[PDB]
Amino acid sequence: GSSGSSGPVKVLVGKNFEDVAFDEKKNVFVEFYAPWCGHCKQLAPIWDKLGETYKDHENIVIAKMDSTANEVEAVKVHSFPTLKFFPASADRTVIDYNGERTLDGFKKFLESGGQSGPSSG
Repeated sequence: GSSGSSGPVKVLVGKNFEDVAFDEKKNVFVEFYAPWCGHCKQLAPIWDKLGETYKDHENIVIAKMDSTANEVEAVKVHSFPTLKFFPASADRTVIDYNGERTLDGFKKFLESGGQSGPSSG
């Protein structure tokens, strides 16, 4: 390796967030973290370790966005760390990640294809 640029996890911004995150025929799993939220500070590495796993995938594309630095109406985050799975839908459909929030746990939710059971609200 002489000099590379690509990264493990894509970096979504409030400028082209929906442009990249929300992609048809593509399962993009975004992660709304906080530069202050302690719990998030621990997800930084775990999220980077998972992104590299699906960095060269076909439909699975990991991405991270700073909800504290970027605000979008397409998604309202009132807590962190907050994860949201974007199914391969032309629309701005979003799914709530109710897993274990673990490197290995993520693979389970993804590998499945964003299949979560209807929980009570």
